[PDB]
Amino acid sequence: SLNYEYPYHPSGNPKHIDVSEIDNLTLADYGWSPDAVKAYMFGIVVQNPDTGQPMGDEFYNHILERAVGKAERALDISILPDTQHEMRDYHETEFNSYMFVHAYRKPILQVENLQLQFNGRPIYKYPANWWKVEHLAGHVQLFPTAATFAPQMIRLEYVSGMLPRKKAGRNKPWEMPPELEQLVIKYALKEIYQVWGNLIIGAGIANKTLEVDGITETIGTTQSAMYGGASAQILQINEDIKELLDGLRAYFGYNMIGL
Amino acid sequence: SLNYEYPYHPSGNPKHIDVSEIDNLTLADYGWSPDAVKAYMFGIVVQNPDTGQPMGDEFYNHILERAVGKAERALDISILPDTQHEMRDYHETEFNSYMFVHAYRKPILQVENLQLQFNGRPIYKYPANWWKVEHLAGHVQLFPTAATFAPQMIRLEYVSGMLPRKKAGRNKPWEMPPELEQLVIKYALKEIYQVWGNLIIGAGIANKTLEVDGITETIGTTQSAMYGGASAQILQINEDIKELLDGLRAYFGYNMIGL
Amino acid sequence: SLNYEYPYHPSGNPKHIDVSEIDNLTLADYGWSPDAVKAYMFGIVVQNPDTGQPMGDEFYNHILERAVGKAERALDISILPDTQHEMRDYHETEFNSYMFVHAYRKPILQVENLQLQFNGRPIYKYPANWWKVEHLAGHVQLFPTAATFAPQMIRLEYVSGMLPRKKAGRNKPWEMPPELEQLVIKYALKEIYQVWGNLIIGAGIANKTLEVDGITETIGTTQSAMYGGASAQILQINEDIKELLDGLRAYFGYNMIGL
Amino acid sequence: SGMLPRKKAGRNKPWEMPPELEQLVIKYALKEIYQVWGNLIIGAGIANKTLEVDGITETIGTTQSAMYGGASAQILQINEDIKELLDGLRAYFGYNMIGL
Amino acid sequence: SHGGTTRGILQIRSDQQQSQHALENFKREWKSSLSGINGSWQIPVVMADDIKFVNMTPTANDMQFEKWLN
Amino acid sequence: SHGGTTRGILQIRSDQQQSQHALENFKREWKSSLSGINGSWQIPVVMADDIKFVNMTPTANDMQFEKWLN
Amino acid sequence: SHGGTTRGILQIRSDQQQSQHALENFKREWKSSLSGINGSWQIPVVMADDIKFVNMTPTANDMQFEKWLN
Amino acid sequence: EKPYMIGANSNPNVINKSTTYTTTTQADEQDKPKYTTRLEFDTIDMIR
Ligand SMILES: [Zn+2]
Ligand SMILES: [Zn+2]
Ligand SMILES: [Zn+2]
Ligand SMILES: [Zn+2]
Repeated sequence: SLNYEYPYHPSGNPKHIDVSEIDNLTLADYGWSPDAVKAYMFGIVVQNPDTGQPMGDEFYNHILERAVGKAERALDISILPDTQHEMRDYHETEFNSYMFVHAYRKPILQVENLQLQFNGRPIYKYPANWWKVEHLAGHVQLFPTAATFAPQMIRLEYVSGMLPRKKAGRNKPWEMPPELEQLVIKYALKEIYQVWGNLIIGAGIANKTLEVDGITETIGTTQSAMYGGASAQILQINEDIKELLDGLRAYFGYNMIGL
Repeated sequence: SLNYEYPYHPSGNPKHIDVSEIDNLTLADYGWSPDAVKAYMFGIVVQNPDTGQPMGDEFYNHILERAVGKAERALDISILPDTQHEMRDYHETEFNSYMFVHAYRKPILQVENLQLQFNGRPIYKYPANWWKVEHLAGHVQLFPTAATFAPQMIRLEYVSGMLPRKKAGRNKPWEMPPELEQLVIKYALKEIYQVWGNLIIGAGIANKTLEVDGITETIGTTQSAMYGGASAQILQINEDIKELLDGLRAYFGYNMIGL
Repeated sequence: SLNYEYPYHPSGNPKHIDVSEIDNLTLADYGWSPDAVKAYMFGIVVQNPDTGQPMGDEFYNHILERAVGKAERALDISILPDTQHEMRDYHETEFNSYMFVHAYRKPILQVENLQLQFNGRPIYKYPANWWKVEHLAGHVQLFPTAATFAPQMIRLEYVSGMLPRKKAGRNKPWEMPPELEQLVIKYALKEIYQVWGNLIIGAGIANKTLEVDGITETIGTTQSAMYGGASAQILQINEDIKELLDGLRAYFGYNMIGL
Repeated sequence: SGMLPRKKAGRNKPWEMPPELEQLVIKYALKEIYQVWGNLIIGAGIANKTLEVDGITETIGTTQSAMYGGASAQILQINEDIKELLDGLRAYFGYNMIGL
Repeated sequence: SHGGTTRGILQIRSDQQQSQHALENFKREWKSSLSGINGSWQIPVVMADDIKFVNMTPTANDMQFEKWLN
Repeated sequence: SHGGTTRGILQIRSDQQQSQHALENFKREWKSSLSGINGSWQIPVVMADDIKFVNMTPTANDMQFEKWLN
Repeated sequence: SHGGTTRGILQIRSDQQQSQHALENFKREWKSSLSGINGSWQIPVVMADDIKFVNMTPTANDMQFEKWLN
Repeated sequence: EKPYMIGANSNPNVINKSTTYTTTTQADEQDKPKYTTRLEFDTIDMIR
């Protein structure tokens, strides 16, 4: 015997996240606070030169949200916990192959419903224990116990994304590796340096020298006609992101579909 | 049993947008305000050099409308919600394939009418529950229950666009991804920098120095005989768009037509 | 006769790590302390220019955790000790080959359980003495004594990681090689130099000179319009990592999967 | 497994450590040392400087540059020797083969 | 009775690996246009950068080791 | 009765060697789509940088040293 | 009765020669997946930089100097 | 939860801003530092 909520079986598709907590989890829980960005910029402070106003957390959160979006496209991933209502077609060869299904959004934390319907009326709903999942790849497969295609025959409901990492330096396949946190940070810093590079001295000023009444000063900025003042930081960020992103793609791998 | 407006079935083509709200929705709803442009230019003020005038909000709206327009082609999309009246030809091979139809503009939020006519008279109008849609790809397919080609046999009415995203860091396939917001912003900034770059110093002046009674003032700008004043930022924006745009075409994918 | 805990056999899968100690072991045990980072930066102090603050140890730990994480992907490894609950599919060709299994994460310090189940009920649990392991490669093979595939038939529990090295200049295959220590250190330093390089002089200032009442002070830094302040060291660290990383992949070798 | 220390000058048995592995490890060590020492010659990140006070003036130009670090010359020569040293030593052990 | 019956692999070069949703829609279009006797003789069109087809098995298969059996 | 019956090797170029978990999922997809009579005639799609198939044995095998035996 | 019966050599390019332990594990995987009738028709996958197979003997062997003997 | 959006500007308009004059006072203060590279002569080489 065994005890479990009916949709969730400890074998195959163990429960990981309560549905209600999905709304509670936010960017701050994953470490994407503006503080982290500031830490990486330790010793550099950005202000509006015309005033004493530094940019507030609103901009940082806004940038970070679009950064985590950009990383979510950079690998074909779902990067925050999110419920999906998916309708999928009937392809015979995969159907005969234990009803193999490749979810659009991966990883799969857990599967709630998996039904076969004809006109909105459920023709047949599978037992919970029958269906089994592969979290990282998102494969959903069925193991029954005791024309060549049609559209939108089956109805799939599941939760996609990654849980925050619980233990230091480690992550489960259903768990966020720390680099996606860092990668999104580095994508955020690209925008920040694209802002901060303009404000060091006036605007568009490469070289200056000023002499008054026996005191003289000369300054030569990193600004140039060919490259912007922060271009060195951006170009180093790219060098790290490329290594970071190429290595991480090996954790997920290439995508394949039959034809 | 089930309750729904007759054109809309919760299974297949659930309702997403009220027809009347199509007019109401505008650029401001999606965050494409002039303030957004200014925010990315934090610390930079675009101002006439010979008089204190700053460029108004209207110019930003005008630019933003062209930024969203350029994006709508650059990835073959219809982005703002709009109602479409579409006639399509009869091709036997697709017709036998559950009446497959590839809408000219995507995504499809919802489908209102799908009828077959001969000379303007509807020969056969299908039940609502029969037809089903693929929102992102825009595939329209029919699943009936209980010469080789002709022109403009069928008639299709549908709403093309994307709704503003409801929740952070997430979007439904029928929902505007965060990247399009940033992409359209970056397109707009490419125009604004092209304007502003002429207003750094004078007109086409690279190097200057005044020496008056032993006073000395000296400036050397980013402007040069072979590089423009803002061309440092424009180049960096190209490097940014290339990463963003390529990564987003992977979300929509390549187009295909049989022959 | 022989004495041992039932899951652990001295032949094949001898015990290496107590389960409880898994929690205790941390980064400090492997020498990844902030002091290590400082030692490699002997003579350099990372300090805010406008106030006397040095960056704290917490930042180093945060960086180090991301350095070890990046390494764990860059060579497909599980490096810190952790307990794994793994389900694997039945492939006939490997199964007839003494039940060959390639663990998703390696090295395997030890194996606790290896069972075959049908619907959550263990159909057959093998004797401990039967199964044998290859620690470094993680191969699990069974040596019994006196459709063509199915999903998630078998259940595997094992501990993935490496123990801290006991003796100098030597390591067992189940033991952390010294190179990973230096490699993770060098990854961390790549981040720290990226931070510190902005704090050399001012903000994006390449060349300077003050002339006051016949006094003269003049500095020209490593910072330049096309090279960053620490980019000299970062380049040298890349040249170092390339030699180190390539030489270490030869220790683990290439991956292979039949098809 | 391993190698015994060399007993007789300029010679080694197959079971005996050739002196170059000693030197090779030294040169790998020096790579780290020069990667440290190169930073500390004058301040940090300073390529060129000149200072004039009260009729006395001094100018110094370091090996530091935006493109290369102060010890880069030593490191790059160490690499040139290690490559020769390592390629030659691989011929003492040879390539690895396994049947299949 | 066992695998290895593939004819070849159709490679399509792209800067980014297409998302699985896009590949599924690609398959839907391919099946609707070309699958089966219906639309058998038709030709698809693709506008990618470069396409290759690499053969894993010969043009025509037949029994092996016939003379050995004899 | 002994090895050497391989037809060839399918090489896929990548900057990083894919993790074994990814290769296992790759195998799962391949087996589900192509293995056996089921889905025999189908064509897979892969979007890697470059793919090669190198032949280790000829197109068709047969008995060797026949005239020697005669 | 003497050597020279090799079919060819499978070269795999790498910056470093793989350690013998790695090659032994490589052999273990190869034997478990492909050796014998079991898994005969399967195809392995390798993600190295470049692979070659150089032939040392022809496609099919037979008796030599037949007409001389006659 | 809700998406993070820029929203509207908040800075009010100011007219006729007067300069700041450092106030004379006998009280003590603390001189706000900058920590950075220092230049010095090579006195040993001067001896040489
Ligand atoms: Zn997949
Ligand atoms: Zn399409
Ligand atoms: Zn392996
Ligand atoms: Zn050997």
